[PDB]
Amino acid sequence: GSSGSSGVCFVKALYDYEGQTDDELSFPEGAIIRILNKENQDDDGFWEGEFNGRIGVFPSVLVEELSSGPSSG
Repeated sequence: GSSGSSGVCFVKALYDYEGQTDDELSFPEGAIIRILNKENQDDDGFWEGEFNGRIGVFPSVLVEELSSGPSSG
C-alpha cells in the first residue's frame, strides 16, 4: 500500500548547474530531470531527482516545470 502521490514530475534546467559536491546534481543548460522526491519544508528547499544515471539534489530554482499544454501567450 503506502499510496500517496502517484504522478512523477520532470523539469528542465534553465541554466547549467555545477553541483558543488557529489551529493548535488550537475546538468548542462537545458537538461531534463526526473523528480523522485518533493518533500522539502525545513531544509533549504532542494529536491531529489535522477539524471544520466546519477542521483543528487538541486535548488529546484535553476529548473522549469514541464506542463503538457501549450502556453497561451
